[PDB]
Amino acid sequence: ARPGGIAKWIRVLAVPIILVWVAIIAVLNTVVPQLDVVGEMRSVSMSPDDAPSVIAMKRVGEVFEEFKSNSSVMIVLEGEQPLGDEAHKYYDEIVDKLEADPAHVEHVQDFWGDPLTASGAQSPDGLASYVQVYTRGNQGEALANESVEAVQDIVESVPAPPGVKAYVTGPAALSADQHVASDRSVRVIEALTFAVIITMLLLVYRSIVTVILTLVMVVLSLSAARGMIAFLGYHEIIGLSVFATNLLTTLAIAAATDYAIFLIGRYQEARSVGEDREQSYYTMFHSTAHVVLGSGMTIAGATLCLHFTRMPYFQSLGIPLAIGMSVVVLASLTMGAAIISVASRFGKTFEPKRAMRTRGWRKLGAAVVRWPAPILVTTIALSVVGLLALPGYQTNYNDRRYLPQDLPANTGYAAADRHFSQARMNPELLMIESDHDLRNSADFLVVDRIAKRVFQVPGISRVQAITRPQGTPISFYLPPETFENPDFKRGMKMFLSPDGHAVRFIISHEGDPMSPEGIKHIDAIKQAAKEAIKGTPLEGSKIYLGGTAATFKDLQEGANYDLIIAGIAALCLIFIIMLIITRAVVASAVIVGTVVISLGASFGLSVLIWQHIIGLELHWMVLAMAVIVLLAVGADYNLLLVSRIKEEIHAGLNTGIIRSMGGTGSVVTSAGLVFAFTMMSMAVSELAVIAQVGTTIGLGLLFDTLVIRSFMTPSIAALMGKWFWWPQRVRQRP
Repeated sequence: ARPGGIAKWIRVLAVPIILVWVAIIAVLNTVVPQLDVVGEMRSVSMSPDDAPSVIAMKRVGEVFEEFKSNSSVMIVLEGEQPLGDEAHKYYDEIVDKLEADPAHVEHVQDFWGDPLTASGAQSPDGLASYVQVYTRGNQGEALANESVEAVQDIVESVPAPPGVKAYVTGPAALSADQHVASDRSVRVIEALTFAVIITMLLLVYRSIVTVILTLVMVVLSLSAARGMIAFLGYHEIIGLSVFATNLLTTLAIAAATDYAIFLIGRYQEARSVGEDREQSYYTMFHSTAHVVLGSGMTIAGATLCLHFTRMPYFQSLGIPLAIGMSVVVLASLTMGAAIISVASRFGKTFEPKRAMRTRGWRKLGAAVVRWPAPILVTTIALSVVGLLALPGYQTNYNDRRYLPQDLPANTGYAAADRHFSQARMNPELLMIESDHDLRNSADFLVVDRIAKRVFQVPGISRVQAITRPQGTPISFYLPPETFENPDFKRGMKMFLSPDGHAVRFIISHEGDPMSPEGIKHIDAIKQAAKEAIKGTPLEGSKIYLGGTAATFKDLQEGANYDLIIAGIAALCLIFIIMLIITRAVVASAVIVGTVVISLGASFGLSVLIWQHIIGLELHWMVLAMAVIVLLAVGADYNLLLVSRIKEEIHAGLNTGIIRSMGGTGSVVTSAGLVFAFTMMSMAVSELAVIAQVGTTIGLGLLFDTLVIRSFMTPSIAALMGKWFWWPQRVRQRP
């Protein structure tokens, strides 16, 4: 703990460091609009540009020369009276104003305006109708969001008939309203988070000056991280998703508070022993700076490991989170060290106010070292009972239930569900692109065969084709005289390619295409079409199938494998960081394995609460987003405890554990409580996925703070003895 190294440089350059950090924070906050504005502008596609569903939909748009993007929303009309006179008119002005805005609307698939296909766009009771309009964008980008906003504005501009109401729904509408749901509760999230942290810092320190300075450090670090992320995103360097902003804000605040708590706790412990301010600061730095740096590097690397998946949301989550956490770590180490150094020499600023809680934690350490075998067994049992949630763990792929029901997309879905069957606003599009003109009598037998065979597939409730213009059935033969009928000419134009080389089918699911059963439906439809076109003068045609079910098939087929690989990479990277810091293989393995064990209890608590008490099943992204943060932060707490043990080995393996636990008990307890409660502060989010992720991470941090670091790791250390620090040389005796 001799004065020297980076600590002395920071202490002597404290004021310049603070001024430089403040200046760059101001620059990054005054040269770019804001993080929320950038995230709205730089929203990422919900699906990769090379996904089979995206390619199929763009190919359908290109062949038919209608659209070129991958965004579409459904406009549904709901009237108290049956849709009749003046309702068709209202629909007509709506579609006319839609086709007069090429900047947002690419094509309007007008089925209800055509008497041939009018019955196919109406509900059986006749009280509702819908039209699919194709907008510009890729269903998740910003451009798609302004497209949906423009469509809603156009719909609301037209005066409605006395009893007819129009809604704008669809998966693109749901994605667009995700952003507006976030940017109405993100402020509530940050306000509640700051209130919680202020209260808990007041409880921990009982000092107003210390709390104010901790808030200053946290606010400056958060502003630096958010400014860096906004600067990167605004320059189209990184992509930002809706979840990225919320997780970045909460994680930055919580991690900054944790680093401040670590530094201040070490400084105040050094002061309580009876060391002057300079030696106290030097001891704090030499004991906690590497721990904080490694703790932040673990979070940064763990979040970075998400970039290696194929899901665009997870890449948009990965790099920005890593950059934000790294900026938080620098603005914690350098800024907090400088601020502590400056403020210590201004009276009783950071001086401890109440007491230190060694005696209780020393008694707990004595209990742990006395019975290391009976303990760690209770902890393994408490961590594995969460696996009882596997027989019954249900995941939900539909984002409809994870958004407030008052959003325009949810309202439109609710209105459609009153009159139409389930998932009629999410149709599948099947295109079979041939190599010859299909507008002859022979090929319509094949087309009708395809329509009939796809309809006969279980889980398919409606197939709309040229031979079934209304989606319902009317040995087949069309006389050539039908080809000159103008009604049939319009039908072929609306269902066949302009050159006649492609045929289009609209397919509606019996159930929800969100589920993996809807994923099996895609393969069933493709196989049925391939067998239908078998042994006919149409073989070799390229089958394109696109829609919601195909999109989520492309998302989910490799998602589980990608997430497993990402988690394994995160574990490996955290283990490498622990190995670099502690220089002990066994200690690093224990640190990274205890959190893996506690993942069971975290998962059990989350699947219990959300799936049973609340009733809302866990979103299929929640575990993926939560496991990374859990592994990072639990390993960080274990790192702090293990490093403190390492500093105390010279007194003995058992006395070292006892003294280290006594030293770090209250500090790590406060840090873990702050992190967990900041994480669960997302419970007020209007994005139920965000709330689920936050509550899961908070419950996991509460569990491991109360169990793992307290009893499991110390008991493992006591059991291992000299082998805990392997292959490090161990004194092994006082």
